[PDB]
Amino acid sequence: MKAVQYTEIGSEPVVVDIPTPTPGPGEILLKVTAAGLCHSDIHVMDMPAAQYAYGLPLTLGHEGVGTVAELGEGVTGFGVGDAVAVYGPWGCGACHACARGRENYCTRAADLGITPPGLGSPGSMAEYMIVDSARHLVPIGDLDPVAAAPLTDAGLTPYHAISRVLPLLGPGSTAVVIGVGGLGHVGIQILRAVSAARVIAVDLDDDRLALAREVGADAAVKSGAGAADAIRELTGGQGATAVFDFVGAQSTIDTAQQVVAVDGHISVVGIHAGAHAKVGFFMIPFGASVVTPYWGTRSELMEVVALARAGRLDIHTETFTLDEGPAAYRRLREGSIRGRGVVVPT
Amino acid sequence: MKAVQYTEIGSEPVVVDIPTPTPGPGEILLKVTAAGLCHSDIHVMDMPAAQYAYGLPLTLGHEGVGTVAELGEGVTGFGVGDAVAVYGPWGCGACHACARGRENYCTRAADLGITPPGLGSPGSMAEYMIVDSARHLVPIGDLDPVAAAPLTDAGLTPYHAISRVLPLLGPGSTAVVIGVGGLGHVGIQILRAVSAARVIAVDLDDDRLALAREVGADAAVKSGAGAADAIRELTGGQGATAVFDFVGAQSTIDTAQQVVAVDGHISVVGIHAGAHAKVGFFMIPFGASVVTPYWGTRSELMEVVALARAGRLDIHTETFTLDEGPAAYRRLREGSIRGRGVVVPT
Amino acid sequence: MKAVQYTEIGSEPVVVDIPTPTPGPGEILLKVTAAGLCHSDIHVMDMPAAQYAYGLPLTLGHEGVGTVAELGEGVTGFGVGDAVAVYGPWGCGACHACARGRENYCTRAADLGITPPGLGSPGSMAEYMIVDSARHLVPIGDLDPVAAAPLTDAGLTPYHAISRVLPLLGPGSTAVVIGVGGLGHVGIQILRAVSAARVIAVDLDDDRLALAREVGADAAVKSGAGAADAIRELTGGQGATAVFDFVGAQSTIDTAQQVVAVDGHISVVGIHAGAHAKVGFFMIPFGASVVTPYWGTRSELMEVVALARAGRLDIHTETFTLDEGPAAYRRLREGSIRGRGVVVPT
Amino acid sequence: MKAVQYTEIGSEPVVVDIPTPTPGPGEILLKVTAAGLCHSDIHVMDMPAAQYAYGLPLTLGHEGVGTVAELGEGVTGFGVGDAVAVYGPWGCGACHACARGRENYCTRAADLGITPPGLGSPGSMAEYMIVDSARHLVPIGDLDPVAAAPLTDAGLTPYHAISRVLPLLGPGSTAVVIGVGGLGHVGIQILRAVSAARVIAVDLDDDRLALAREVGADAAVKSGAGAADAIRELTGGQGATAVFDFVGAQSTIDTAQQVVAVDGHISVVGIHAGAHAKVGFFMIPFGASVVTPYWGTRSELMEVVALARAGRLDIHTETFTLDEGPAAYRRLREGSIRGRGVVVPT
Ligand SMILES: NC(=O)c1ccc[n+]([C@@H]2O[C@H](COP(=O)([O-])OP(=O)(O)OC[C@H]3O[C@@H](n4cnc5c(N)ncnc54)[C@H](O)[C@@H]3O)[C@@H](O)[C@H]2O)c1
Ligand SMILES: NC(=O)c1ccc[n+]([C@@H]2O[C@H](COP(=O)([O-])OP(=O)(O)OC[C@H]3O[C@@H](n4cnc5c(N)ncnc54)[C@H](O)[C@@H]3O)[C@@H](O)[C@H]2O)c1
Ligand SMILES: NC(=O)c1ccc[n+]([C@@H]2O[C@H](COP(=O)([O-])OP(=O)(O)OC[C@H]3O[C@@H](n4cnc5c(N)ncnc54)[C@H](O)[C@@H]3O)[C@@H](O)[C@H]2O)c1
Ligand SMILES: NC(=O)c1ccc[n+]([C@@H]2O[C@H](COP(=O)([O-])OP(=O)(O)OC[C@H]3O[C@@H](n4cnc5c(N)ncnc54)[C@H](O)[C@@H]3O)[C@@H](O)[C@H]2O)c1
Ligand SMILES: [Zn+2]
Ligand SMILES: [Zn+2]
Ligand SMILES: [Zn+2]
Ligand SMILES: [Zn+2]
Ligand SMILES: [Zn+2]
Ligand SMILES: [Zn+2]
Ligand SMILES: [Zn+2]
Ligand SMILES: [Zn+2]
Repeated sequence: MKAVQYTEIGSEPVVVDIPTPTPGPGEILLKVTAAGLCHSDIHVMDMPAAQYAYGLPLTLGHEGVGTVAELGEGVTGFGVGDAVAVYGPWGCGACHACARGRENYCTRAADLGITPPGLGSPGSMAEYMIVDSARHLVPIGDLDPVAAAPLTDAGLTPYHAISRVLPLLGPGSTAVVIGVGGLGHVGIQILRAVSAARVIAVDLDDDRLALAREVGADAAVKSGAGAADAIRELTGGQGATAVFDFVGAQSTIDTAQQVVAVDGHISVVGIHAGAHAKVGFFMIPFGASVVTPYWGTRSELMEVVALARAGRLDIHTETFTLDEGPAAYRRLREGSIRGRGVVVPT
Repeated sequence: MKAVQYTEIGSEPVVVDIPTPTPGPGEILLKVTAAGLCHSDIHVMDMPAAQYAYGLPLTLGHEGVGTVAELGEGVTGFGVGDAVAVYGPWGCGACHACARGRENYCTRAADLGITPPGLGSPGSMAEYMIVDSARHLVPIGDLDPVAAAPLTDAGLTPYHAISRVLPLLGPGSTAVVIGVGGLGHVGIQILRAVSAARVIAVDLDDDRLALAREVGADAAVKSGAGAADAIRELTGGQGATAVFDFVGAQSTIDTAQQVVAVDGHISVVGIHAGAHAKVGFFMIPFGASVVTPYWGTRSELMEVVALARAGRLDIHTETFTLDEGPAAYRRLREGSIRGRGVVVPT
Repeated sequence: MKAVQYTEIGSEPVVVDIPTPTPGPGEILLKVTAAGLCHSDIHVMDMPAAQYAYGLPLTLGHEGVGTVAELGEGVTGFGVGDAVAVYGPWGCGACHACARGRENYCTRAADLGITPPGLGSPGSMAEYMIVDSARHLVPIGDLDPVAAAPLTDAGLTPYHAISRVLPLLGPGSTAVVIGVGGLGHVGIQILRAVSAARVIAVDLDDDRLALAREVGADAAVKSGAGAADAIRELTGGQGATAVFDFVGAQSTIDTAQQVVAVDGHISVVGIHAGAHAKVGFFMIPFGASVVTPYWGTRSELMEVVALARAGRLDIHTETFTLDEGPAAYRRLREGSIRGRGVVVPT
Repeated sequence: MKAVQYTEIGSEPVVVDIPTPTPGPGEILLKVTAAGLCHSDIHVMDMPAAQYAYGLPLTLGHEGVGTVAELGEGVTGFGVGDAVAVYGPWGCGACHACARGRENYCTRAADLGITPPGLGSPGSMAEYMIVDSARHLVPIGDLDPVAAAPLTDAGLTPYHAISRVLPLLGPGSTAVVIGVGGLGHVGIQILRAVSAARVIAVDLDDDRLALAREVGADAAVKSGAGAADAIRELTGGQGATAVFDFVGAQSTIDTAQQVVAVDGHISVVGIHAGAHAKVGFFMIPFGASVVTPYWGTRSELMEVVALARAGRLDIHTETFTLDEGPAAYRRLREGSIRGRGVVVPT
C-alpha cells in the first residue's frame, strides 16, 4: 500500500510502498477515507535525534477516518463498511481515568508502550491503518470523511479544553479564543453551540479575524501589544471568564493573564517550548485557574461528531492526495492552509 | 466443574456438574475465589414462567471475584494469577454512556442481548467463570476475596446511588438510610467515608439498628408510621438532605417523601414491584429530586475497591461452600444473614 | 395610586385606588414600568376560602420591572432612575440555600412570614411597588420593560429547570418541551442558547407548535396519546435526555415517562393538583431523575437577563393597561394570549 | 472601648482607647467574644508606606466572632445575644459572584471601596465591632468562641481551596498538604471529614509532622529536596491527585509541580511575593490545573461551622487578652504558636 512515512531524522516525509497490514485478535483494519494534518506532526519531525522516541519508520497521521475493511478475530460492534473516526489518544483501557473514557489522561500507557497512531504506532496517512481495539472507533455514519477527519483532534482538543470549564461559560460570560487556525476556528464554533458565552477572537492575521467572524465570533481583535486593553474595552473592565489560547506562545499567555477574570480560567492549548503561565499571587487574578489540557476523551469525541452531524461545525478544509502529502506538510509550515489540511487516499 | 444453577421455574437452585468453559478471543477465564448472594437473585427465581427471560439453565451469582486462570487470545493487561473483581452490569462498551464507564446505563445492551453474569450469562457461583472482556475486570490485589465479592454490588450499588447526589451531602447535610441489610450497612459506611453527612439509619429490626450503629450511623430509628416524625425530631424540622431507601416498599418511599428536604433527594434503590415515589406539586418538597438508580459504573467499582483496600468498608459476611449454596438462599429468604452471604468454591 | 387587587374570594380582580407606599429602612420604592401576568395568578384566585392564606386585599403581579423612585434609609447599590427587574421568590437571605442565592429553596421563609410580591406581599400590578431589599433587584439597563417583565418568572422558571440538568444536555442530547405557552416558548429559546440539545416541542394547539418553530424548536408534535411514539420516532428509539413539562397534567407526565431516556430527567414544572410522576422500578427508566422545581435563583435571574440583553430571548408579549388588567386575566383563562400578557401603568 | 490598632507604618500595633461605635441602618454591632490572629495581618504591617492602602488608624483582626449587642434600624434575622461568626471577605452583594455567596470573588468590591474588617474597615481585635450587613453574620449557636474564630479564615480558606476540586478527591485519590500550620492543620482535618483522599502532610518541623498525624494525616514527610521523591514513593509513582500548598514559597510550589498527577490540581494558598507555579507544556503534567484561591464563600463558612459543631474540626488554639495582643503578634512572627492565636476581650 501507499503511505507517507517519516524515515530519517530532520528529513522531510516521503511517499512509500509498504505491506497492507492484517488485523490480529481484537484489532480492526480500516481503509482510510481521510487523514488530517496537524501542527503537532511538525513538532514531531522537528525533534532532534536524542528526543525522538517514536521509532523509524513511522506512518504519519493521528487524525484518522475510514471504513472497516477487515475484523480481527473476536471483534464485534462493527460490520465491514461502517464509516468510523479513530480516537487518537490511546490508553490502557483499565485504569480509573480510562474507565471513564479519559484515555487522554491514562497514567499507565507510557509504561505499557501504548502510543497513538501517527505518534508511535502506524498512522492514518496511508491507504489502510490498524486500530488496536473497537473502543477506539467512533461511528460517523454519512458524515463527509474530509470534514470528519479534523474532528478527531482539531475538534476534539478544543472541545475538551472548553468542556473542562463549561460550567463557567453561562449567559453573561466572555470566552476569548487566541489563534484562529485549525483548532481555534473550531473552538469558536464549539463555544457557540454549547454555551451562551460572548466569543472574542484574537489573531495576528486580519484574514483569520475574518474567518473568526465567518464562524460566529462576536468580535475580533488584532493580537500584540494592544490586545489585552481592547479585550478589556469589550468586557467593560470585568475581564474574560475564559481564555482558550491555541497559540500558547509567551506573548499570548501574557495576554491571557492580563485579561482573565477573577474566578475565571486560562487553557493553554497551543504548544511553545518554554512558554508558561505564571500562576501566583499578584501575577494572576484570584481564583483564575490555569491548565494545559491534552487531546480529549472518548465521550467528548462522540459529542464532537454529534455536533458535526447536527450541522453545528463548519470545518474549513483543503484536500490533498497521498502524493501531495509531503507538499501539504510544507504548506502547513508556512501557515498557508486556511483551516485544516486533509489527505484522501485514491 | 461444580456450580449452583436455577434449572426449573419456581423450584430452588441445585448443585450441578457442568463443563469447565474455555475463553475465546477477548475473554478471560477466572477461577472463582468468592461469589456473593444478593436479594435480587431471589426476585429472579420468584419470577413466573412468562416473565423469566434469562434462559435455563442459569449459573447464579452476579457478585464475583476470582483469579485469572486463562487468557483468551489477544487479551492483555492481566497475567495469570491476578486477583480481580467482576464488573457486573455489562454494556456494549461503545455508546456514549459506556465510553464514560457508565455501562449500567447502556442504551443498546438490551437490543444486543448483553446480559450480566448471573442474570443471563453464566455467573460466579461455580469453580470457574467466563468474563467477556478485560474492561469488566477490576484488580483487587491482596484484598480478602470474601470481603471483596459484596463490593461488586452490595458496595457498588449504594456507592452509585450516593455518588449521584454527593454534591448535596456537605457538612450540615443529613442522609437517611432506610434498610440496614446487605446494601444499607455498606451505604452507611460509604456516606461516612466520602461525606460529612449526619447519617440516620432506619430499620424494622432492632438488631439491624445495632448493626447501623456498629458501622457508623449517628442515629437509628425504628421504621413504620412513627419514623418520619422521629427523623424530623433529629433534623430540627429541616428534613433530610438525602434519603437512600434500600427497601423500596411503598411505606418506606412514603416515609422518604415525608422527611426529604426542600432541594434534597430520594434514591429509591430497593425493589418492590408497584411501589413508587409520587413526584408532583404538594406531594413532595420543591426541588426534591427522585430517581431509581441501577447498579453502578466502572470507575465507581474501582472507587469502592479503593475504599475497601483503605480499610473504610467493614463488610459483614458469612461464608458458605458451593454445596451449602441452596441452603444459603433459603437463609437469605428468611432474613437470617447479618450482612451478605458469600460462597467460596473449595 | 392605581392597582389591580384580589379583594374577595372567588370574585375577579378589580381596579382600585390605594396609598402610594413609602419605603422604610432597607426597602426600595419602584415606579412600575411592566407587570407580567402568570398562569400561577389564576391558581391563586381559584383557591377556596380555607386554602387561601395570602391575605386580603392583595395587589397582584409577581413578575415585576420598574425604575427606582425612592431609596429607603441605608440603601446603596441603586440610584434613582435605575431600571430593575424584581427577583420574586424572596427568602430569608441568611440560610445555607439563601447564601448561595437559592432563595427559591429557602427553608425558613415560611416560618418567618416572608412571601413573594403578588403572592402575599403587594405586587407589581400597580403604578408603584415596594421591594424589601436591594438584593431582590436585578439591573436590566436599556432592556425594554415589556420584554423584561416575563424574564422574572416565565424566563427564570424554565431557566432554573433546565439549569438543574444542564450537564446532561450535551451534543447528541434531546430535550422535549411540553407546553409552548408563556414559559415553554422561552424554555425552547433557553435550550438553544445554553445547550446543543435537539429541541422537540409538544402542544395541543397547532398555532403553539408554529410558535415553537418560530422560536427555534427542531421539531413539533401534537400532544395526546400519539405524542410519545412520535417523540420516539424523532429520537431513533433512544428516548429524550430531558423532558421539561410546563403543563404538568397527568397525561403530559405520562408522556414524559414514556419518552425519557435511561439516565435522563423529567422536570415537572407545570402545576396540576393531583398530578404526579410515578417514580419506581419498571415505571420509569433506570437513572431517570424526576423533580418539581420552583421558580429560580438570584444568579439565574441575572443569567436570564444577560440572555435577553444578548438578543437570545424573543419574548412574545401583548401589552395591557391597568384598566385592562381584569380583562387580561379573563383572556389568560381562555388561553388566547400568544405568549405572555404584560401590564404597563400609564 | 479597648482595641489593638496599627497606628504608624513599620511600628508594632498598640493597645488603644477609642469610641464604642453605633450601628446605622442595615448594620449590626457585636460584642466581640473572640478575635483570631492570622499570618496575613503580618504581611499587612510589613507593607511599605507606598504599598499600604488600608488607612490609619486600623483596628486589626479579620477573624471575628461575637454576640449581637445592637441592631441598626431595619435589620431582621438576628436577636440581641445571638452568637455569630463574621464572614470576612465582604463584597458588593449584588454581582453574579456575590449573589451565589461568592463574595470572595466579587468583581466590584475594589472599585466601590468595600474592604474586609481588619483589612480596611474596623476589625475584631476590640471589645465591639461593626458589621455592615446581616448577610455577613453566620450563627454559631453554643460553639466555643475561641475555637470558632479561626473557622472564619484558618478553616474557611483551606475549606474553599479543597472545595474547588472536591470532585477529584474520591476514594483512590491522594491529597498532599504542604505546611501544617494554622491553615494546614485544619486542611488535613477537612480532607478527612469531606473526602476519602489519602492525606500526605509535608512540613520542615518534625513537631508539625507530629501535629499532622495527631489530626489525621496518613503520612508525613520532611520538606525540602527529598520531599517530591518521598511523595512519589508513597503514591506508587502515580503522583498526588491534589496538592494544597499552604506555604506557597517557590520551593514548595516546585515540589507541588514535581508530584501532582496527570489531571490533578495544585492550589497555591500560601503567599510569598514573586512565587508562582509555571504552568506550560513539559513543566507540569497534562490536565493538572493550578489556582491561587482567595478566602472562601458564605455557604462554605456555614459548612465549616457545621463541621466544627459536629466535632470534626479540632482547632489547636492559644488564648490571649487584648493587652497581650501586641506580644501575640511578635509570637506569631517567630512561629511559636502551635496552631492559631486568638484574642478574647475581658
Ligand atoms: N493540547 C493538545 O493536546 C493539542 C492537540 C492538537 C494541537 N495542539 C497544538 O495547538 C497549536 C495550534 O494548532 P493548529 O493546527 O490549530 O494551528 P495552525 O497552524 O492551524 O494556526 C494557528 C493560528 O494561530 C495564529 N497565531 C500565530 N501566532 C500568533 C500570536 N502571537 N497571536 C495570535 N495568533 C497567532 C495564526 O495566524 C493561525 O491562525 C499547535 O501548537 C499544536 O501543536 C495541541
Ligand atoms: N438498584 C439496584 O440496582 C439494586 C441492586 C441490588 C439490590 N437491590 C435491591 O435492594 C434491596 C435491598 O437489598 P439487600 O441485599 O440489602 O436486602 P437484604 O434482604 O439483605 O436486607 C434487607 C433489609 O431491609 C430491612 N427492611 C425490610 N422491610 C423494611 C421496612 N418496612 N422498613 C425498614 N427496613 C426494612 C430488613 O430488615 C433488612 O435489614 C432488595 O430488595 C434488592 O432487590 C437493588
Ligand atoms: N414551578 C414554578 O414555580 C412555576 C412558575 C411559573 C409558572 N408555573 C406553572 O407553569 C404552567 C404554565 O405556565 P404558563 O403561564 O407558561 O402557561 P400558559 O397559559 O401561558 O400556556 C399554556 C400552554 O400549555 C399548553 N397546553 C395545555 N394543555 C396541554 C396538553 N395537554 N399538552 C400540551 N400542551 C398543553 C397550551 O396550549 C399553551 O400553549 C402553569 O401551570 C403555571 O402555574 C410554575
Ligand atoms: N488565601 C487567603 O486569602 C489566605 C488567608 C489566610 C492566610 N493565607 C496565607 O496562608 C499562609 C499560611 O498561613 P498559616 O497562618 O497557616 O501560617 P503559619 O505560620 O501558622 O504556619 C506555617 C507552617 O508552614 C510550615 N513551613 C514553612 N516553610 C516550609 C517549607 N519550605 N516546607 C514545608 N513547610 C513549611 C511551617 O513549619 C509551619 O508549619 C500564609 O502565608 C498566609 O498569608 C492566605
Ligand atoms: Zn494533533
Ligand atoms: Zn489507562
Ligand atoms: Zn444484586
Ligand atoms: Zn453501551
Ligand atoms: Zn408565576
Ligand atoms: Zn433562607
Ligand atoms: Zn487571614
Ligand atoms: Zn459583588
